Formats: sequence, structure tokens, C-alpha cells
Amino acid sequence: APDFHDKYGNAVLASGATFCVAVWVYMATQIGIEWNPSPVGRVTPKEWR
Amino acid sequence: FENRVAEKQKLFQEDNGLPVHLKGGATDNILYRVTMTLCLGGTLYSLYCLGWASFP
Amino acid sequence: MFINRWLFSTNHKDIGTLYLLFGAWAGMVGTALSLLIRAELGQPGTLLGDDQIYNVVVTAHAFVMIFFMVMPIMIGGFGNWLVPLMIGAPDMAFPRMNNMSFWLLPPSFLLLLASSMVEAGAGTGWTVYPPLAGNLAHAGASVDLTIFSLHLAGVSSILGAINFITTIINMKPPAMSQYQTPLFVWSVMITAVLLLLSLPVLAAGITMLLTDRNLNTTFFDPAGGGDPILYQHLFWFFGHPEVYILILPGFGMISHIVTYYSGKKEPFGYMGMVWAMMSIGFLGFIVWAHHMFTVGMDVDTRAYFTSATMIIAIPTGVKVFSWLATLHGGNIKWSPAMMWALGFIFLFTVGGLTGIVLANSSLDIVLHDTYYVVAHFHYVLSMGAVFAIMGGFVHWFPLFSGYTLNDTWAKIHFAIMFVGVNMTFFPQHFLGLSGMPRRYSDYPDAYTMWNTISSMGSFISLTAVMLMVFIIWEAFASKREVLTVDLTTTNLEWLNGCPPPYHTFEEPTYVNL
Amino acid sequence: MAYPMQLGFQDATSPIMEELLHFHDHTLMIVFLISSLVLYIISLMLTTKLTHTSTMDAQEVETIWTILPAIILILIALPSLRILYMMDEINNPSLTVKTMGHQWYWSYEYTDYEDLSFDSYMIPTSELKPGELRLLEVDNRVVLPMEMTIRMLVSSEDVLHSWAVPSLGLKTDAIPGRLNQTTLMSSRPGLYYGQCSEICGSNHSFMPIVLELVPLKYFEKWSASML
Amino acid sequence: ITAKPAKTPTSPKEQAIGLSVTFLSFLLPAGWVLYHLDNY
Amino acid sequence: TDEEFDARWVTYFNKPDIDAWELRKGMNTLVGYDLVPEPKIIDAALRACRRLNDFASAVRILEVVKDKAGPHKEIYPYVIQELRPTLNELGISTPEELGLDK
Amino acid sequence: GARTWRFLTFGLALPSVALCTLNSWLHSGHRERPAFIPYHHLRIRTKPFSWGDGNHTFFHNPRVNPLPTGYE
Amino acid sequence: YEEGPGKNIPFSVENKWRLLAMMTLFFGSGFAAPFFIVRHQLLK
Amino acid sequence: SVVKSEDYALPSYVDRRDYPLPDVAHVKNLSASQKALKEKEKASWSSLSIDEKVELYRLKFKESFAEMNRSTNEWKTVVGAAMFFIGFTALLLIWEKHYVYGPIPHTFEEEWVAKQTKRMLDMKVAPIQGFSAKWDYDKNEWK
Amino acid sequence: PSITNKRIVGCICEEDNSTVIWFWLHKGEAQRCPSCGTHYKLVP
Amino acid sequence: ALAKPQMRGLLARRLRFHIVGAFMVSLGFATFYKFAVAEKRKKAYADFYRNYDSMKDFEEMRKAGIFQSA
Ligand code: HEA
Ligand code: HEA
Ligand SMILES: CCCCC/C=C/C/C=C/C/C=C/C/C=C\CCCC(=O)O[C@H](COC(=O)CCCCCCCCCCCCCCCCC)COP(=O)(O)OCCN
Ligand SMILES: CCCCCC/C=C\CCCCCCCCCC(=O)O[C@H](COC(=O)CCCCCCCCCCCCCCC)COP(=O)(O)OC[C@@H](O)CO
Ligand SMILES: CCCCCCCCCCO[C@@H]1O[C@H](CO)[C@@H](O[C@H]2O[C@H](CO)[C@@H](O)[C@H](O)[C@H]2O)[C@H](O)[C@H]1O
Ligand SMILES: CCCCCCCCCCO[C@@H]1O[C@H](CO)[C@@H](O[C@H]2O[C@H](CO)[C@@H](O)[C@H](O)[C@H]2O)[C@H](O)[C@H]1O
Ligand SMILES: CCCCCCCCCCO[C@@H]1O[C@H](CO)[C@@H](O[C@H]2O[C@H](CO)[C@@H](O)[C@H](O)[C@H]2O)[C@H](O)[C@H]1O
Ligand SMILES: C[C@H](CCC(=O)O)[C@H]1CC[C@H]2[C@@H]3[C@H](O)C[C@@H]4C[C@H](O)CC[C@]4(C)[C@H]3C[C@H](O)[C@]12C
Ligand SMILES: C[C@H](CCC(=O)O)[C@H]1CC[C@H]2[C@@H]3[C@H](O)C[C@@H]4C[C@H](O)CC[C@]4(C)[C@H]3C[C@H](O)[C@]12C
Ligand code: CUA
Ligand SMILES: [Ca+2]
Ligand SMILES: [Cu+2]
Ligand SMILES: [Mg+2]
Ligand SMILES: [Zn+2]
Repeated sequence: APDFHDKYGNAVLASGATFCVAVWVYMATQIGIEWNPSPVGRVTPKEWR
Repeated sequence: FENRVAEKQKLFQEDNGLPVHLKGGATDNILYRVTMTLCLGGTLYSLYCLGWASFP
Repeated sequence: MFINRWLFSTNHKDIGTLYLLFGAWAGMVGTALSLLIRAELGQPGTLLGDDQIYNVVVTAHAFVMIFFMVMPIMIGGFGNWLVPLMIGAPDMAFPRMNNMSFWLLPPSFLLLLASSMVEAGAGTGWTVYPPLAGNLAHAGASVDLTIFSLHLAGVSSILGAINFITTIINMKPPAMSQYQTPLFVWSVMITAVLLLLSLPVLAAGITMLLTDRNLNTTFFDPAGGGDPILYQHLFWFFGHPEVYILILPGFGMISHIVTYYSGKKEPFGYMGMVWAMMSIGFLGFIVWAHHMFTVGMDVDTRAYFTSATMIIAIPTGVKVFSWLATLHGGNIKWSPAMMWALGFIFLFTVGGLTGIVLANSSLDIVLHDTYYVVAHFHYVLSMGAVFAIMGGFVHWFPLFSGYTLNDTWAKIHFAIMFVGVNMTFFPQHFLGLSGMPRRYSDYPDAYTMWNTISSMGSFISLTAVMLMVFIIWEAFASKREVLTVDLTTTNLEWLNGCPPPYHTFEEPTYVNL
Repeated sequence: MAYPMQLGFQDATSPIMEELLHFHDHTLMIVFLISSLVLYIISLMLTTKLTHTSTMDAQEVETIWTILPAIILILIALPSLRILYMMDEINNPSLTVKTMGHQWYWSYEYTDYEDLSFDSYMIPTSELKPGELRLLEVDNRVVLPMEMTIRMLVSSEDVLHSWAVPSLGLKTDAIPGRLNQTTLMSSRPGLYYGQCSEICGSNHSFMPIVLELVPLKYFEKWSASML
Repeated sequence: ITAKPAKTPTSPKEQAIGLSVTFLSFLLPAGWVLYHLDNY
Repeated sequence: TDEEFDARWVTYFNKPDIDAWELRKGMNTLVGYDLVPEPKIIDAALRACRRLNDFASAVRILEVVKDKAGPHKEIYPYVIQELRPTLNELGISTPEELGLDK
Repeated sequence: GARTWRFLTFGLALPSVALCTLNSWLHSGHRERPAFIPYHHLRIRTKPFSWGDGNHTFFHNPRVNPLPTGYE
Repeated sequence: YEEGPGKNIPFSVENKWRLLAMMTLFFGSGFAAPFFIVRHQLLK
Repeated sequence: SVVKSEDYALPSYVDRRDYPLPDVAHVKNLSASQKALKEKEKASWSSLSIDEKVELYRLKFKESFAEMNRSTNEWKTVVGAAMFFIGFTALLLIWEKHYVYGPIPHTFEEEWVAKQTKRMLDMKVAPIQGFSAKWDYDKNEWK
Repeated sequence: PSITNKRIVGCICEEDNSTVIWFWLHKGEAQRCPSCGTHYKLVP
Repeated sequence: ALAKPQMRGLLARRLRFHIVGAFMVSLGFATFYKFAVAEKRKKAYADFYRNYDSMKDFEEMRKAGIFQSA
């Protein structure tokens, strides 16, 4: 007789993974978080004096 | 003085279901009620004092 | 009947239950304080707009997690429930004094939450160093309320230590030597000895602080010939033993959990485990000034404290390798409790190793008062204590309650907590090496990326805490009653059923010579 | 100073900081190896259906797992203590500078010749000049001669503070009634930053240290100009 | 361990209610305070 | 030595009046060791099952031989091969012959 | 019991001796001998010693024990 | 005194919904307290 | 077989691969036909049918080794549910960013960072390995 | 000896074993330690 | 007929093989770490300082306007 995991495990794994990636990618990239990565290879230095 | 320990052994072993802190009789009940009333009353007063001291 | 049973208890199990409820409530307070810390640190700039409040939050976080969550759960809760059952004793030696150890903790906690509500709080750090904690830089009642909180917690644990040492020495079956008691019982005995000797020294030092603040003494005030460094010595003479007090019962629980879920009758190298815990307890008294490598002490003193500190790794390693040797050849049951214990072994080892880095005073000059120290103790203490508590709680919940947890939920809980604590604390090593100070409300912009990740981790662990409450509710909601328990022949605490009757061992065990 | 996404120590400015970097590399290799070996052994113990649950003899194996850790601790302690006693060795400073901690700023006293002293406060964020560092700049930097042994003496006029400059390997607590000594030697000119490193109240986060390392002739003229 | 079946089974729907109420009990009061920080 | 260990265990199970408790104690103790028991030990245990009129325990003994081999899939078929004359004499069906490997 | 005192012997006492032996053997190198000064409170000679030439102490070490007139 | 599962505790587990309310109030009050302490300190 | 709470102090049945012969039979009570089968077991096992042999096994034991050792799909539920709750956590962080966090300091503005970067390269921040070491001062570009 | 019809026995199977083997001994036929086989009989 | 396989000490055999494997890997990691971290660092500092001109470094910083004192 099939248990909870036999009936729902595949859907819980696929849905949980899809949701987790989607919401973390959105949080990381779309709401203005300042990560302040390294300027190396990224920032063009500008005159400051 | 005389050794009256046997009379106290009889009193404190009486099969009356009383806990040891009340087994001496009515005086134990009074001293318990005084103690617990001062403790609980004092604790409520301590909370009032905190309420007072929590603001300027 | 309710007051008689729950306010006037003389029963080791019910008192244990009171300690577990108290410690669980305290953990919610300490968790909320930790989330406020990380909410401030999660973005550069100010959130609270009041760094005195930030400092109060940090100070209260530590006191709550140490004195109101870990010590009450490990010693008051597991100790009271398990020690008498594991030695076949009918209760503790001093069953009424036991109840006063419990009831001193709600008032201790009330004095701590009064300290935070009056004036501007005690923004001192949990070390409470003068002169910051003195009557000029912390004028008013907050620090005195903190001192009194510690006095009542101290009395609670001193009387509890007297209770456990007496119980363990005096109340075993007459045939049972000290070398036939379970490792958890050894772990509590050694913890109790550390408490008995260390807490009175703390009491002396905070009493001196109280008199400097209120009676015009000058123990710590150079104007009178005093010395702020004297306070540090008295504090840390207690404080190093204290960090071993926080882990030793965890070591005892891990030995039982690893043995049980390996399908073994016994841990590997029993006498080595006893030797290791007694060696750690002893060495724990002679290392305290590794908390003081930047105060200006003499080079030869630094050399001594570096060397004595590193010695602790030898008995500790014997315990780690003995846990691995207990797993070796096991019929491994991948229970939630086993997962907690395996997480413990790994995370404790990481934190112990960063301790050995810190033991080197030359490197400690650069790492002292940085996030490297915060990373070190949140691995060994924070994760070590919490993982051992969670392993013990899920292992023994059916003993205490008579009901089973949902193992699938409990494994989900473990997985979330493992992710959350590593995301929170691992990046703090980088912050420390790169020089971010601890006890800061805000940081130079370079430190933003690791603080951001650390704070995001703190929210994952919050999700785990909320799920834990749901999991406990679901167990009591569903009422799955225990039927059978494996390995009762080498786990006496289970042999009286789930839960055991109010009175156990009314007729003692029979053990011959 | 630190840079974004930094994993390890700030680059060494002083020979003693260089020594600390090589000693940290040696120690970390050991930490890595032991951490890894425990995780590996865990995974090995947990990945077989083979069983052995009878009583196992401990004494032979306990020799290995006491002796090998003792040797490892000695291999850490030997270079550790070499560095400890190298810093402690007599060096003959050219200059003594005092720093006094206060809530919440540093004062500096250069009193070998003249009574030169000044206060050093954080530049408020709203007053930073373009390109300047939030929470790190001060109004009055600690100007010092490069390539010279300098005696720093540290104390406090109120609560505990701690005077730190990570890139020089320096951290000395500032305790009222106590005069703590350390030595500073920069291999290079430039600006070297640190932050108060003992909780001293509400503005602990906001009393930084900026060293300005220049040739002796520039230091002498600056000294004269500051009287 | 072995155990009886639940004496008062908690259905998936009942678990969703308990989990939701548990989470809200932690999140709403803290959320209210943090939302109103500017006001304080 | 290996021969002395095996001989002690053959002697244990060969005791004519071995009781049910002793059979269980023997098998539950033996499977704690770092070995798959030699066919001559299993033979003696199976014949003790016969003296105790316990067919089911004989089948369970064959299962635990397979289990003690872990991932070494060659051991169980070898032991069954060596036991075939005893299985045939006593009418012991293998777990596979009873469908108890599913 | 005997078991406890054996446990202290091997688990505390002899490990202490091993650690003090390691400590000593780390600092066992010869120290540079101090300049000779003919101080009148040292190298006392009120009567010749009853051995050797009467002027050498019983466990005289030429490397570190000067005579009244200095190092040999 | 009552012995057995659900009886050796100072709270009732007779009704899972009353228990959810009691647990909500118990853990929720501990978790809320620090937020309300911060609010209190900010409002002075 | 109905297992009872009040039997806790008596030997019980277990299926454990490390305890192959448990202390009691799975089924202690026998029907008329099951009594006759236990009588038949006292004679040659060669005369028992496959069905009778299985019935004897199932009286003594609950699950076979193959049954008690079976794998499960539980890992999918655990890993998927953990990823769900970790996902839920990001919703809390989105809420905090939207409703709790105000603007970050002006020193994170792109123009500020471009100027601060040049000033860090002008004071040769971490010139041996960490930062300025990654700048080509001769070509005026990142290496 | 027992004042009831069962008592817990702990068996230290060999001198100096640290592991004690615990089991309920019931009134009736002698039972054996599940580790060493030592016989115990209840005398209520 | 099937050959008699090894039947004794399989767990012990597996442990011995993997503890030796772990030692061998530990030795390879130490060699890699010597090369990738510890030696790289020694060489970076040695190479930086070999022809380092502190006055030239100071003049570049002075002309960039970094100093209060110069
Ligand atoms: C046991 C001790 C302990 C524990 C558990 C924790 C847990 C946490 N701590 Fe910390 N912390 C300290 C002890 C502890 N801490 C100390 C001593 C300081 C120094 C203070 C000072 O500088 O003076 C400190 C400081 C400290 C800082 C540095 C602040 C600064 O320097 O400015 C940070 C920063 O992120 C932090 C974060 C956290 C986080 C996010 C958690 C947690 O959120 C991590 C997750 C853990 C949980 C969520 C706990 C769950 C447990 C329960 C709920 C109990 C359940 C009960 C039963 C089942 C019975 N803590
Ligand atoms: C559970 C609590 C706990 C435990 C057990 C430890 C254990 C250790 N701690 Fe930690 N410690 C704290 C809690 C703890 N600590 C707290 C709370 C603070 C900060 C207080 C504050 O300032 O607020 C702190 C601070 C602290 C400092 C001060 C740093 C500073 O402030 O600058 C130092 C210095 O030496 C120290 C060292 C160690 C060492 C060497 C161990 C050893 O006992 C670790 C031994 C373990 C291992 C080494 C791992 C297992 C061993 C092996 C696998 C064998 C092989 C290993 C080797 C050969 C190395 N710790
Ligand atoms: C290694 C640990 C112990 C070793 C013991 C000693 C070995 C040799 C002699 C043994 C007897 C010792 C007992 C105490 C007496 C006096 C001196 C002993 C201490 C000693 O050995 O001291 C030595 C000198 O011995 C000297 O003069 C000469 C010593 C020989 C002559 C001593 C004669 C005096 C006897 C006195 C008798 C009194 C008895 C008391 C009785 C009382 C009853 C009521 C020290 O050597 P040094 O070169 O000066 O310095 C070292 C320089 N590198
Ligand atoms: C500034 C203000 C801060 C101070 C806060 C003060 C804190 C709490 C208030 C104290 C209230 C004390 C009330 C009396 C307690 C008596 C305890 C006692 O006497 O406990 C005894 C056990 O401890 C023993 O013997 C030996 C132990 C006897 C201990 C006596 C009480 C000590 C109180 C303070 C101790 C701190 C130690 C100082 C050094 C740090 C008896 O144990 P029971 O379980 O009762 O009975 C067992 C029965 O078999 C007896 O027939
Ligand atoms: C069994 C139940 C338990 C009993 C609870 C007792 C509650 C009654 C307390 C009375 O309150 C008092 O009122 C005085 C005010 O009239 C205060 O005087 C003090 O405060 C005055 C303020 O006017 C000052 O003049 C002086 O410091 C001083 O007289 C005093 O501090 C305070 O305690
Ligand atoms: C670290 C622990 C906390 C982590 C974060 C908690 C996650 C947030 C949970 C939701 O909290 C609620 O958020 C609402 C906003 O979404 C608030 O409504 C506020 O905003 C609404 C929309 O503007 C108004 O209708 C309401 O009146 C107003 O109080 C409400 O008070 C608050 O309880
Ligand atoms: C970031 C940290 C993440 C933590 C990850 C948590 C992983 C969750 C594991 C749950 O998955 C299950 O695990 C069982 C064990 O709990 C397995 O038992 C199977 O495999 C075992 C072999 O070790 C046997 O003992 C069992 O009998 C057998 O059923 C089962 O098949 C599997 O679905
Ligand atoms: C007479 C009386 C007898 C007591 C008795 O046996 O009941 C004696 C015995 C010992 C006496 C006590 C002791 O002699 C010591 C004290 C002597 C002082 O002179 C009077 C008080 C003093 C405290 C005495 C009071 C009283 O007279 C006692 C108590
Ligand atoms: C003698 C004592 C108890 C033995 C017993 O009575 O069972 C045992 C228990 C733990 C042992 C110690 C631990 O195994 C750790 C060390 C292991 C080394 O191989 C010898 C010294 C070492 C320090 C051991 C000495 C001694 O054999 C100890 C102290
Ligand atoms: Cu000054 Cu911190
Ligand atoms: Ca902030
Ligand atoms: Cu310490
Ligand atoms: Mg400090
Ligand atoms: Zn026995």
C-alpha cells in the first residue's frame, strides 16, 4: 500500500525546488538589495580629488 | 526540662493525610498564610515598582 | 491539586518538565533578540537609530541563551528527568531544594527583563566590564538589576550542583560503582563540580561591582587604587569553566544518542570518555586568561595560556574519535536524533578548531574582539549546545510525553536548521579575518556582502524555530502512544514506560556483586 | 583597510603582520585537514551495511589518537611561540606616541620634544568628501614616519577602549590608570585604518583610527605645523 | 520505537491550520513592531 | 584462531538438548561479529532448529547470512551452495524459494 | 579504590610528568655564563675543602663555576 | 495525581485547538517580548 | 497481533536485522488450523507445502528481511519540504526589505563607489595580493 | 526478593564491566541475563 | 560451483583500505595547499619587496593627493 511519500514525494520535491529557486532569485535580483560585490573587473575608477 | 520528643513523634506520625508543613496544627496554617500573603503581595508590589521605574 | 503538583513539586520528573518549558520559552526570547541583532546588521546604516539599544539587545541575547535557555534545559531539564532514572534512584537527594533551584529562575529572568525596561538598559556586553558597567558610564538601576539576575541564577545553579553531586555519589544501587554509571550521569557530575567551584567566584566579582556602583568601594576604580583588569580575571575564572559547563551535558547526551542509533549496547572506550570529560573539566580552570591576550599581560604569561589552552584538544579529540568509533560497525538508524548528533560532531569539531586558532595569542591579537570569535563560539557553543539539545529533545520526547513526533517533520526541521546556522555563521569567519569588530551596530561598507548573507541565514533558522513549535503541537494534537522501545537493556531510563509513573524505583533495582 | 568580499587578513603592512599571515596559513591547513578528515570518517562510518556491534578494545587506538594530536599541537605551538617572542624582543624605538581613548574619540600626544596633542574624531557620513570611506575617516590622522620603530603607549580617560590597526597586526586595550605599550613599524607609506575594539558604549562603532605613514622629513614638518 | 496509530489524527488540512497559526503567532507581532519603527 | 572460533560455535549449536533461548542467544550474539558465519556453523544452527521443531527460525538464519554479507553479493549464494545437502535432508526452503526476498 | 588511584596515576600524574619533561627538554640548552666579578660574598674560602686541591667545590662544573681567581 | 500520556504536564492536551491557542500565547509571548522592549526603549 | 501499552515490561516482538530471532513469536495465539500446522512442523519439513512454510514463517515473524530493510521515498518529501520552507524564508526577507529597511547610505551610489575605488587604488589598498595588486597601474585597467 | 510480581535486575556480567544490562524479572520460571545468560528467579 | 569468498573481517578490511586512502589524500591536499596558498603567499611578498621603492610609492601617493601631511 502506497504511503504519503510514494503518492506525493515527487511533487513535493519538484515544487519545493522550483519555488525555492524562484523566490531566492527574485529576492536576490529584483528588490534593490545592495550586495556590494568587489569592484575588481566591475568598476571603472573615477577622479575623486 | 523533660524529654517530650515521644509526644511530638505521635503528633507528626498521626495518619491524618496532612503535609509536614501543616501537621503541627492551626498555627502552621496561620504562619503559611502570612508567609504566602507577604510573598505574593510583595511580588505584585515589585511589579508595580517595575511599571513605575520603566518610565521617566 | 494543580498548585500542590506544579508550584510545590518534590518530584524530579515534574521539576524537569518545568525546566524544559522555562528553557523553551527563554529560547524564543533569545531567538527574537538574535533576529534584532541580525536585522540591524543586515543592511549598512542604522535600523534602530539607537546604538545603546543595539548594545542592550546583544547583552540580553547572551544572558538569555546561556543562563535561561542552555543551562536550564541541559541541567535542570534533561538532568532532573534522566539522572535519577539512569541510576535507579527514587528522586534527587534534596527533592524540595530542587524545586527552589527551579523557582529562582522566573525571578532571575524578571530582573533581567526589568534591567532592559528601566533607564536605557545594560548595554555592557554579557561580560559587564567596568568602567562601562560602573555608576558613571551606566548610571541608574539597569546594571544592578543585571547583577541581581546573575546572583539568583548563580544560587539556583550552586544549589542544583550540590543536589546533582550528592545524588550521583550517594543514590546509586549499592553494587554500582562510579565506573558503571552512564556517560550522561558522568557529564552532569563533572558539570556540577565546575558550577560549584566557578559560580562563587563570579558571585564575588559581581558583588564587588555592585559595591563599586553603590557603596563607594573602588575594587575596579583606579582613583581608589583598584584595577578594571581584576574584574576581568574574576569574570573569566568563572567564564572559561562556564563554556565547558554549557557543552559537557551535551557531550553526555551525544554519547547516548550515537550509541543508541548505532544499535550498540555501549559507547566505544567508556573509561577514555570519563577520562576525557574529567581532563576537560580540570584544564577548564587553568586557561581563563586567553580571554585577556590584548589587556597588556607579560609574554611568558601569554606563552603559558596559549600552551595550556591547546592541551584541551587532546582529551576533546579522544571524545570525537570515540563517537566515530561508536558509529563504526553500527546498524545505523537515520532517526532525526541521529541527524542532530552527526551535525553536532561536525559543527563542534569546526568550532573547536577555530578555538585552537584563537589559543595562539600572536594571532589572537588580530582576531580578538572581531567576528572571528563570534564565529568560533556560535559553532562550538551556539550550534553545539543547540544541536545536542535538539537531539536529546527528539530522542527523549516520547519518554517524557508518552507520544511520538512525526519523524518526517523532525528531519525537515533538522535540514532547515543546518542550512540556516551555517549560512548565518560561516561568513562571520571572513568578517573576522578581514577585521570587522564584534559589538558593532554598523560596519564599514566593505563588510556589507557577508553581513547581508549572515542576516539572511538568521531568517532560515527562524523558520526552523517556528516549525519546531508546530512539530511539538502536532505530536500532542495527534496522540500516537508509545508501544515498544528498543535497547532498554542498556537504556534504563526507558524501562519504566512512557511516560514513567510519578514514583519510579519505589522498589529499587536488584544488582548483585 | 578591508575590501568587498574579502575572505582573509588585510595585506601585511608590518613584518610581524607578514609573520602572522604565514603562521595563519600553516594553522589553517591543519584545521582544514582535521575538519575534512572528521567529515570524511563520518561519511565512511555511515555508508556500509556491514556491522560489528560486539565490545571493541580501545587501548591500542587511543594511543594514536592522543600521540598524533599532541604532535600536531607541538607543530602549531613551536612557530606560534617563535612569533610571540619575536614581537617581545627589544627594538629601540625612535619615537614615542601616546593615544588616549575617550567616549567617543581618540586623542594623540607626541611629547618627546614639544607638547603636541590633538583629538581624532570620525568624519560624519553627511560630511564625507567624495571617495572617502564611511565610518573610517577621521578629521585628524595619526601622522607617523614610515620605516621607523615607533613605541605606541595606550590608555583611556574614561571606560575601556582598544586601539587596533589590523594591517599592522596591532590591538592594545586602552585601560584607565594603565599605560600599555606596543611597537609599530610600517614597511610602506600610506593610510592604515582600524576601529575601537572594546565595547565602550553607544558610539563604540564610530571612533576609528587612521595612521598616515610618510617620510621622516614630512613627519618633522607636520609635527612643527601642529604645535 | 513502535507506537499506536493516532488517537486524534491531525489531517493535512488540520496541520495546515496549526502550521499557519503557529507562524502567524511569531510573525504578526514582530512584523507590527518593525513596520512601525519609523513611528517610534 | 579462526578454526577454534568456528569449532566453539559448531559445538554450541550441536548440543543435543539446546533450548529455544540458547538458539536465539547464539544467533543474536553471532551476528554481532565482523564475519559471515562459516557454512559449518550455519549447518549446526539449522540442525538445532530441526531439534527445536522451528522451521521459521531456520529460514530467518538464512536471511541473516545474506544480511551480514552487506554489499558482498557473492557470499550468500556460496553459503547456500555449501548448505544444499543439509537443506535437502531437512526440507529447509530458502527465503528465495518462499518468495520472502520480495 | 585501587582502580581510582591507578586512573589518577595514568590519567593525571604521569601525563603531568610527561608535559613537565617536554617543558624542561625545550629549555635544556646552555645559558651564556656571566662575566666573572670577584665579589667577596661569593667563592668563600675560610678553610680548604677536604678533597682535590682544597679550592674546588664537590660538584665543581668548570663551564659555570669560577674559582676565587676566575674561570679555569 | 493523574499518570500517563497527557496527564504529567501542567497544560491540557484534551482539545488540540485549545492547546494550539495556549502554545501560540506561550511561545508567541516569549518571541514578541524583545520587539516590545525595543519599542519601549525607542518611545522614551 | 495487537500490541498493548500494559505489555511494556514483558519481552516484545521486533524486526531488526541485528536481532534476527526476537524474544517472542509475532503470533502467539493459534487457531485450530494453525495448531494442526504446528503439529505438522514436528514431522519432516519435506512434507510441508510452500504455502504451509510461508504460514509458519508469518506466525513466527512479522516482516521478512527484504520487507524490513526496504528503501522509501521519504527523502523526496524531506528535501522538497525543506526547500519549500527555505523558499518561504525569502518571502519574509522580501517583506523586511520592502517595509522595514529604508535607503542605504549614499556611499553605495555608483558614482561614490567609482571615486572610492580610485582613491583605494591611489592609496594602494592591499597592493601585495588583496586589491591594488589586481590593478594594472601601467595599462590603467583591471589585470 | 520483591514486594510485587516483577523487579528490575541489573546484571554486571563480568567484574569491571562498565555496561550494566537491565531487564524486568517476572514471578515464575527463572529468566536469564540477555548478555551473559546468568539465571535470576523472583522470590516475592 | 562458486569459489569460497572472503567471509571474515570485511568491515575491518574496508576501514583499513579507506583510512590509508584518507592519509594518501591528506598528503596530496597538503602538497596542493603548500603550492596554491602558503608558497604563493611567500612568493607574492618576496616579489613585491625585491625591487620595492618606498619613496617612489610615497611620491605617487603624494601626487594623487591622499595625505593630510604632504
Ligand atoms: C547558547 C548560546 C548562544 C546561542 C544559542 C546563540 C544564538 C544566536 N546568536 Fe548569539 N551570542 C551569544 C550566545 C548565543 N547565541 C553570546 C554569548 C554572544 C556575545 C554577546 C556579547 O558580545 O556580549 C552572542 C552574540 C551574537 C552576535 C554578535 C553581536 C555583536 O557582536 O554585535 C550575533 C550576530 O549575528 C549573534 C547571533 C545569534 C543568532 C542569529 C542565533 C540563533 O538565532 C542561531 C539559531 C539558534 C536558535 C534559533 C536556538 C533555538 C533553541 C531553542 C528555541 C530552545 C528550544 C528548547 C527545547 C526544544 C527544549 N549572537
Ligand atoms: C560550548 C562552549 C565553548 C567550548 C566548548 C569552547 C572551546 C574552546 N574554545 Fe572557545 N569560547 C566560547 C565558547 C566555547 N569555547 C565563548 C562563548 C567565547 C567568547 C566569550 C566572549 O568573549 O563573549 C569563547 C572564546 C574563546 C577564546 C577567546 C578569543 C578571544 O576573545 O580573543 C579562546 C582562546 O583561546 C577560546 C578557545 C577555545 C578552545 C581552544 C576550545 C577547546 O576546548 C576546543 C577543543 C576542540 C577541538 C580542537 C575539536 C575536536 C578535536 C579533535 C578533532 C582532535 C584533533 C585536533 C587537533 C590536533 C587540534 N575560545
Ligand atoms: C643529589 C641529591 C642529594 C645528594 C646528597 C649529597 C651527596 C654528597 C654528600 C651527601 C650528604 C649530604 C647531606 C647534607 C650535608 C652537606 C652538604 C650536602 C649538599 C650537596 O651536595 O652540596 C654540594 C656540596 O657538597 C659538599 O660540599 C660536600 C658534601 C660531602 C660532605 C658532607 C659532610 C657533612 C656531614 C654532616 C653530618 C651531619 C649529620 C646530622 C646528624 C643529626 C642527628 C641529630 C653542592 O655542590 P657544589 O659544587 O658546592 O655546587 C654545585 C656547583 N655546580
Ligand atoms: C542579594 C540577595 C541575593 C540572595 C538571594 C538568596 C537566594 C535565595 C533565598 C534563600 C532561601 C533559603 C531557604 C532555606 C533553604 C534550606 C535548604 C536546605 O536546607 O536543603 C537541604 C539540602 O541542602 C543541604 O543540605 C546543604 C545546602 C544547604 C543550603 C542552604 C541555603 C543557601 C542559600 C544561599 C547560598 C549561596 C552560597 C554562597 C556562596 C556563593 C535539605 O534538602 P530538602 O530537599 O529541603 O530536604 C531533604 C529532606 O530529606 C530533609 O529532611
Ligand atoms: C502584603 C502586601 C505587600 C505590601 C505592599 C506595600 C505597598 C505599600 C508601599 C507604600 O509606598 C510607599 O510610598 C511612599 C510614598 O509616600 C514612598 O516613600 C518614599 O518615597 C517618597 C516620595 O515622596 C520619598 O519622600 C522617600 O524616599 C520615601 O518616603 C515609599 O518608597 C513607598 O514604598
Ligand atoms: C524578525 C521577525 C519578523 C519577520 C518579519 C515578519 C513578517 C511580517 C508579517 C506581517 O506583519 C504585518 O505586516 C503588515 C504589513 O504587511 C502590517 O500591517 C501594516 O500595514 C498594512 C498595510 O499598509 C496596514 O493595513 C496595517 O494597518 C499596518 O499595521 C502588520 O501590522 C504586521 O503585523
Ligand atoms: C542540509 C542537511 C540536510 C539533511 C538531509 C536530510 C535527508 C532526509 C533523509 C530521509 O530520506 C530517507 O532516509 C531514510 C533514513 O532516515 C532511508 O531509509 C532507508 O535507507 C537506510 C540505509 O542507511 C536504511 O537504514 C533504511 O532501512 C531504509 O529504509 C529512506 O530510504 C530515505 O527515503
Ligand atoms: C538546670 C539546667 C538543666 C537543663 C536540663 O537538663 O533540662 C541547666 C543544664 C545546663 C545549663 C546551662 C549551662 O550551664 C550553661 C549556662 C550557664 C549560665 O550560668 C546560665 C545559662 C546556661 C545556658 C545554663 C542554663 C540552664 O541552667 C541549663 C540548661
Ligand atoms: C587507567 C585508566 C582506567 C583504566 C580502567 O581501570 O579501566 C585509563 C582510562 C583512560 C586511559 C587514558 C586514555 O586512553 C588517553 C591516553 C591514551 C594513551 O594511549 C595512554 C595515556 C592515556 C592518558 C590513557 C591512560 C590510562 O590508560 C587511562 C587513564
Ligand atoms: Cu571606544 Cu569602543
Ligand atoms: Ca543596519
Ligand atoms: Cu575560555
Ligand atoms: Mg576585548
Ligand atoms: Zn549478565
